[PDB]
Amino acid sequence: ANTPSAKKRAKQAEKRRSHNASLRSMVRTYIKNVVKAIDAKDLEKAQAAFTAAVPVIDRMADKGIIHKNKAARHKSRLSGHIKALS
Amino acid sequence: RTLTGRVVSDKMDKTVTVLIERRVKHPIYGKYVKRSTKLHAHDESNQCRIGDLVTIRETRPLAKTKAWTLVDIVER
Amino acid sequence: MIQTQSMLDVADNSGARRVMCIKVLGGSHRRYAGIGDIIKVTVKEAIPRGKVKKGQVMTAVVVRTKHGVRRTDGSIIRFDGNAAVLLNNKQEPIGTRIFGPVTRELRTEKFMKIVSLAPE
Amino acid sequence: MVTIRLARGGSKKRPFYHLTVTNSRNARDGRFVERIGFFNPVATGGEVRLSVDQERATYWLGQGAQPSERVAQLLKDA
RNA sequence: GAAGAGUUUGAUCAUGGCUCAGAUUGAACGCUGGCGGCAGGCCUAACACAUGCAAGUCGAGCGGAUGAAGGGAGCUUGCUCCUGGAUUCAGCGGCAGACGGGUGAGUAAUGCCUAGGAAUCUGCCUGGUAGUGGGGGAUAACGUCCGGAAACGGGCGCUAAUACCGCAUACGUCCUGAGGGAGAAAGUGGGGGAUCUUCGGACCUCACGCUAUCAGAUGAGCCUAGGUCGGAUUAGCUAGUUGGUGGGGUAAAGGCCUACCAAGGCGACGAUCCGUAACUGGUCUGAGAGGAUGAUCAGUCACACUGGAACUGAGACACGGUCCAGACUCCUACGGGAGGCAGCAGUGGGGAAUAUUGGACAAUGGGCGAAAGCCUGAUCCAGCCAUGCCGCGUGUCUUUAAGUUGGGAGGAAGGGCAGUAAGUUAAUACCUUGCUGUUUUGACGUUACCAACAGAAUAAGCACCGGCUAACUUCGUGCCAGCAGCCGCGGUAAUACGAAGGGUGCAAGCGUUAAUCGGAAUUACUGGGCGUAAAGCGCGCGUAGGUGGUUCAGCAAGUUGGAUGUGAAAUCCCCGGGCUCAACCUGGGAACUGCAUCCAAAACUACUGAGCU
RNA sequence: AGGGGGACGGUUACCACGGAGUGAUUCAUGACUGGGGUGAAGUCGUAACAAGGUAGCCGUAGGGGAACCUGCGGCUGGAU
Repeated sequence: ANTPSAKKRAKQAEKRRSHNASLRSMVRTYIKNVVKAIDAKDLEKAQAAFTAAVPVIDRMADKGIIHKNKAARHKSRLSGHIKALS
Repeated sequence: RTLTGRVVSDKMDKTVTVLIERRVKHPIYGKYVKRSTKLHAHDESNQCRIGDLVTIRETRPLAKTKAWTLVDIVER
Repeated sequence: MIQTQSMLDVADNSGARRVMCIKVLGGSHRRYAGIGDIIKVTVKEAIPRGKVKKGQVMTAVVVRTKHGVRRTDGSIIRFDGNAAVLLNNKQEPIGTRIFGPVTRELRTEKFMKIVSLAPE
Repeated sequence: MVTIRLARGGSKKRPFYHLTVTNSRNARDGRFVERIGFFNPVATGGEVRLSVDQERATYWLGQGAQPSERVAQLLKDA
C-alpha cells in the first residue's frame, strides 16, 4: 500500500494545487483584459489596465507559483504592442 | 568553423540547402569514398542561386532541421 | 432474454459479448423470462481469449431487461438494454466481475454473488 | 551536495578506499567527479597509507565541497 | 607474431564441401566429493503473486494532547487541589520521498558513442552584494453530529505558527531600457550588565533559519556533424510535411502550438515500409585484420499491471504519489471498501537450469537534525550451490587442513564530558564554535591468526585404450546384442561391441550434450575465383557513379608532420606493493591505432584557370 | 450597497480507452491434394555410359503408361 509519509502529502499537494490554480488564473485574466484593451484599440483605458496587471504578474512570480522570466516576457509583449497603438 | 558546399535548391525564401561534400576513407575497405552531406543554410537576404558555393556558421537553431546561417558567397 | 431467438448482452466478466436465448427454462410451454429467470443461451460472439467460445450451449441468469421488473408499490424499474450473466452447471457465475447495474430481485440465495460484484 | 567521501573498493574483509569527489546524487562506487588519492587501513610494509594530493584537494574545498565526517580527520593526519 | 589431420579415386592431381585437435560459459546434464580465500548464481514468463520488511525525519519551526520529580498546604502519609516541568507523538508545517534499489519491455534514431555548439534553470553547497519591519484572513488537531460492523467518509463550530495574504521597504534583479513603473522576507533556541518595565519582552550577541541578486561549483535541458540491424520477393514517401511573417507559448532556441502566405521537403551515399535489438567503455576466439558479442563491474538511456494525463515541487509527467480508463485480484456485516514484488527474502508457474520469509547500521554513504542521534533488504556481511577461478589436502615414524583447548591483532573516524586555550564579542562578560591532554563508551561478521593435544584415526574419482594419439592379452557375444566425432567395428582365435584383467589421460573433478570463434584463402580489404570443376548477361547505346593522357601556376578537400584538449574510471599490458603463496587486490605508467581545432608542407589526386597532341 | 478577484458551474477544442463499417498485412490451423527427400527396393522395363546395341545433349513447340519421340533452327560435351 502507501505510507502516511505519502498520505500526508496527498492532502499537502491537492490543497496546494487549489491555491495555485486560483492565483495562476488571477494572472492570466489581467493579461486577457489588456489584450481585450488592444483589441478594442482604446489606449485611453489600455494604459491604466496593464499598470494594474504588472503588480500582479511579478508578485506571483516573486512567490514561486510561476517563474520570474515568464513575467519578463509578458511585460515585454504587451508593451511592444501598446506602443504600436500610435 | 568553416563548412563549404555547393547550392542545389533555392526556391524557398530565406533558406537554402547545399551539398557539403567530402571524401573520406572506408574503414575495412581502404578506398576513400565520397560522402555527401546535405545541410540547410539560412539566408538573411536570399541572394543564393543553384550552383553557387557558400560557407556557413553554426549558431542556435533557426528552424527545425536548420541551425546554420549564411556567412558569405565565396564564389559562383 | 424474454423469449427464444432473443439476443442479449453479457453483463459478467469473461467470454461472450452477445448470447442468444435458445430456451426459456422453468415450465413446459413457458414463453417469457424476466429478471432473475434462467435461460439457455448460445454464444454468438466472444472475445479472443476468454472462458467461453463462440457457438457454445450455456446457461445464463437474466439480470437486466427492457421490459423491466415491477416493485410492490406499483413502481417499475426499466433498463435500456437486455443483458445476462452466464453460469456453469452449479448455476454459479463464470466471470469474476459484473458490469452494469442489477436489481434487488436478484439478491436471493443463489444469485447474491452477482449482486455482491455488481456496481449497482 | 558535492562531497569528498570514502568509497569502498577492494575485497570483502579487504577495504580499500579511493577518496572520491562525488555529487551525493550517485552511488558510493559510481560516477565520481574526481579521484584524488587513495586510502588503505590494512597498510603493512611497503604500502603507502594515503596519496592525498593537496593540489586538487584545495579546489573542491575552494569550489564548495565538504568532508563527510571521517574525511575531515584524514586531513587531520597531516 | 600465424603448425593441421582424416575423408571422393584402382591409383593421381586439381577444384571443392564435410568431420576432427583447441580455447572458451551466467552454464546444464551423468558421475563422485575434503578444505580455504576472492567471486558469481532466472539465460526461460516485462508471468501471477500470500506473508513480513525496502524512506521516516524533526518538539531547538507553531498551536494543542500527558503529568517525571521536587518543594509545601489540609486530611495524616493512602489521596487529590495545586505548584511545576521531565517526557513522549497521532494532527499541521519544513525537507527528503525525482536518491539509493531493480529490470531490459519498448526504441533503427537523436537513444547510445565520439567530437564540438549556446538560447537555460539548479533546493541544500561556496564567495560576496542588499535586507529580516509592520500587519491581516483562514485552517487541522480538538468539539459533536450524520453514514458505516469496521475501514473510512463530510456538516457546522473553535485556535496557532518557520502555513498563507496584502501593506511598508529595492544594492542588484525585470519591463520600458528616454523618463518612469514594478515586486521581497519568519521567526525559533543557547546566552547577556547599564537605562524602559512582568532587566517574561525590548535592545546586545553569536547559532540554525529566511529573502532579493551576482559569480562559481555541482547536476539537469536543448541544437549540429559523424557513425550505429537485417531485407528491393519494400521505390516512392510526405501536408503541419518544408520554409516565410504576425502572434501564441517553453526555465530556455525551435511549425513546438497557431492563423494565413508560398510549393517546397526526404530519398538509390537505400528514403518509406518490414523484421530485429537498449547502447557503450568493453567482452570472447584471433597472428592481426577481424568475427562474434553486451551476465557481475561503470557511464548514458528506458520502464514501473497496461494506457492516457497533469499536479505538487529546485528537480517527475513520480517504482513502496494522486487522477482517469482498462485488464486482473481481494475484503464485505451488500452499507461501502482496498491492492499492484522488473525492492530484498519467498511462493507458485514455466523451464535443461539458478540461492536465505537471514545479522546489524560497527565501517562507507545518503535522508532529515542546533547537536544528540533516527531510519535504509543501498551497504557492510552471513547461510545456500564444486558454478567458475586459485591454493590446499588424502600419509614417507612428522600432524597441515579438519576438530578440541588456551591464546590473538586489524576493521574506531569519533561521540559523551570538564577542564585547557583560542576569536568572532560592545563586554575572549557569557553563550556558541575549532583546537589541545585525560577520562567514559561503541564491532554485524567473532574472527582471521598464534600456540598445545589424540593418532595415519576423517579423504579419489572419472573416462577411454581400432586409429593420426606409440594408454593397446584373453573371457562372454556371433550381420546377434551393440558402440562411434571421421573411417568404420560386429557376419566364430573380436586390439573397434558387452565384463573382468591391466594401463593411461589429470585429478574433487573427469567426461559429453549444447553455443561461440579458430583451423576456414570455406565470402579471400590484408587474402580467392570464372575455356572445360560452381561462375561472362547474347550483346549494345549510355544515367548516377568508379577511375581518368598531357604542362606550368594556384588552392590546401584526401594525403604528411608537429602542437593541444580528450579518448572517463574499470578492464587489459609491464614494473611493482599485499594476502605465508597463487588468484585476488591496488599504486605507478603503458595502452587507448580515435575525434575536431590549430599552424607548417606542396610530389601526387580532386577542384580552379590558361594550355599541349 | 457593492466592486475587483477567486471558487464550484455551463460548453468549446484537444485526446487515451471503447464502438462501427470496410480493407490491408502477418501467424497458426484445414477436409483434401500436388510434387520433394530418404528408405527398403516388389515391378514394367533398358533410359544413359562403347558408334550403349536407334549417337548423346540443349532450347523449344508439339505428341505419347513410364525410364521417353519427331520437326524447325542449334551444339559437338562426335567418331570411322
